[PDB]
Amino acid sequence: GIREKIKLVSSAGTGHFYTTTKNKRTKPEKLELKKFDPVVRQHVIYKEAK
Amino acid sequence: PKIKTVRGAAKRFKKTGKGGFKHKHANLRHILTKKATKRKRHLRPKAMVSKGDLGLVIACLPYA
Amino acid sequence: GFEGGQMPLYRRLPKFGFTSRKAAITAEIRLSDLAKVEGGVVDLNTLK
Amino acid sequence: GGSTRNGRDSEAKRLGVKRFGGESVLAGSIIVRQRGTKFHAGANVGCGRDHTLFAKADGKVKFEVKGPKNRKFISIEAE
RNA sequence: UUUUGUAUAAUGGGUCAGCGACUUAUAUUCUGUAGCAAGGUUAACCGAAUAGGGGAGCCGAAGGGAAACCGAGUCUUAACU
RNA sequence: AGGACCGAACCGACUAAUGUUGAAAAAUUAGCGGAUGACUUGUGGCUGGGGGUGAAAGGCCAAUCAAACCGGGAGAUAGCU
RNA sequence: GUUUAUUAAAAACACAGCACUGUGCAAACACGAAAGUGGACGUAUACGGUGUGACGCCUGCCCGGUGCCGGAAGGUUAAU
RNA sequence: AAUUCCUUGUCGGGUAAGUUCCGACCUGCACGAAUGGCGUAAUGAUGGCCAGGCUGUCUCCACCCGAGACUCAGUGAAAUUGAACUCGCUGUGAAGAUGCAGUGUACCCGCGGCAAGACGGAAAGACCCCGUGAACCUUUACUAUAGCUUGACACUGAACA
RNA sequence: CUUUAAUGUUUGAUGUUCUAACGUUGACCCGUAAUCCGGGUUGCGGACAGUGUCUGGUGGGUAGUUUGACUGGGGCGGUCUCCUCCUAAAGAGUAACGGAGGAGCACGAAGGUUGGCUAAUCCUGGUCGGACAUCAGGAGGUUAGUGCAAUGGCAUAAGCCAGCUUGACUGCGAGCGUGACGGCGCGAGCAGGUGCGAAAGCAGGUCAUAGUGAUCCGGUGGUUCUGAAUGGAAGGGCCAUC
Repeated sequence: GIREKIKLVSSAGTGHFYTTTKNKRTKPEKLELKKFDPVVRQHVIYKEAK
Repeated sequence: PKIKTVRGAAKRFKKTGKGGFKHKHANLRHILTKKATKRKRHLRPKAMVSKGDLGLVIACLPYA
Repeated sequence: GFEGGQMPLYRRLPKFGFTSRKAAITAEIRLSDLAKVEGGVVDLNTLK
Repeated sequence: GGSTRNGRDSEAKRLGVKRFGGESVLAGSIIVRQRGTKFHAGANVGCGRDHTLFAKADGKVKFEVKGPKNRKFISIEAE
């Protein structure tokens, strides 16, 4: 949507990534979240756009 | 003259030992950013052609 | 393959798009054959 | 207009009636909310987030009067 | 001949004679019958028989797998459940 | 002197009439309009079928026409009578 | 004066004329890819295209659209 | 009004009455000045109206004449034809029934003349709608293309800035 | 190397000159007491024009082709997918242009969890003062709420909130409800890596149901699965997402 998508990279050095629709139009402070990495099986931060 | 093989079907099906046909299943090639995890896991299992349509597939692959 | 709408029979399934290219030249020989060892030793030369 | 559309099916399914099952599973109903009319009580179990009861047992269904919070429930048969 | 329907305000026939439409080549699938059977079968040609020669090809006896590859096993796969 | 007056031939085809398996595949009669004129016309030649020729009507082109006639693709194709 | 020959002869069509416009002659232009021919063996008082239609008295507003002519710098922009 | 829906508007002229006509009024659903705007000599086998004339158009037709018709002797078709020993009325009804149900009338058969019909004849209706049929008309729908036009290159190069 | 100049020298832009390609529908000469033609003599135009290949525009002048289905008959209107109640017969599907209304997007939070918590509406009373309006007390109650229309669970709250958490999981699966199929919808339970918690247990996103659908070519990164005589690499598939 007009809220756009953000693509964040794994803090495990993997090429596999995470993508979400997180809206900034009311809440603009950056998304920087932990998720399960399916290539190393760890719980890591996904950070920094593109 | 002799009957032909449907080339657009031979690219999509593989024969089995018991004379049936395998296919990789559909609906897994588009919009995976909208298709649910559980839905993608129900489309990922590999399958064979069913008895109601199989009689038409052997008529498209007569020499397989 | 025509069913009336619904896309004809085969075009519903995605292609495999890739083949062995050796599945028609691999060859099988049964263990009950070649019992005289082609006069000495069974090799691609003596099979040829 | 003139009334429009009126949608298809509105599917809703009912299995928890008489001595149902007896092989490996006994069932309730598909009615979008279920907690006491065709539900489990005591040691019986078979329902999650989807509100369709499917209890994994060779026991047939049994009907009996009342249970916790005065709701009806359904029970299992011994043989 | 059309129809759920017809005394029919339905098409439509003057009649007798001679004509007038679903077939099997190349393939193929199943059923029947017969020759053979983990084997079954020669195409063209030669041709002497509407039979005898001629075994390039064809089908079938093992599967599992995108495939590499393995095989009475094998893909999934951490896979060892 | 006349795309002038009137009026047969001749040509036109405005009105009336007969005809309709006709005498005629629109012809024959009377009135009417024109009648050296942008008139009327004999013989030849030139132009043709998605092509001709039109003071135009998408009119007419050897009885056939908003694609004639003849021979082929071709027993075209027709979820249709 | 012309016309749907065979249901329309007219208010439509045609016209001296009137207007708008093309054309310097190997004219413009046509049919043909061309071969030629016609325009024309004429030459801007000549020829081509189109509209308008005796004459008299007159004839307001509009360059947003669609086509043309001129201005020629610059923009979008091909082969290279 | 060769233009105006309600609307057969209004008044003057007019007719026995005028949704006629002419003129006036502007009281013209978007008449309007080069397709002009409006008059207008001449032309009209010319629409809308009037008068004057003249009549078988009419009141309403009467008689007279030929040639058909009629009748006869000869020549001799076509559309059509399942079959016919098919007459009223009332009622059923693919509903608009000769033939069915109820109930009348008619000894039997020709000819002149005539249309009430047989949903008469007359070319597999012509409107409408339907076919994943076709042809044409249009255009800033798509896609080409005859023609016109731009640059570059080569045929076609020596000299100058 | 910079400033300079000249020499040799490849190739563009623009303008100028010459003559020799090309031109002559310029003159006159001959075949030929010819109209077309060919070549010459002789001038003039002149590397343009012409002719071709590539190329940008312009081109209904001409030509090929498309432009749906529903409807107590069309048009006008309303309809085509998904989704909900009543009508709809106490098993179960269910007609009608019957009675009536929505979706086509959002949410790191309303997601995971241990614990803690519990309305609406009506009434009484208000203040410096009200265009709207405070926090209590009285009545009352699966009448509030759940991201969103609609209905029903609901305090064990699935309603909101504090702490942490991000499972908005990876490989699977007793399998199962639905449909002719495509397709959708649900899942016991196993294991990988973990989160809340005393722990069990729950978490496979949200209370349940709409927010999007195939095959194809293609985007992106990964890949000894493949790769075409041998070795790469282009190409193919697989995995992950767009």
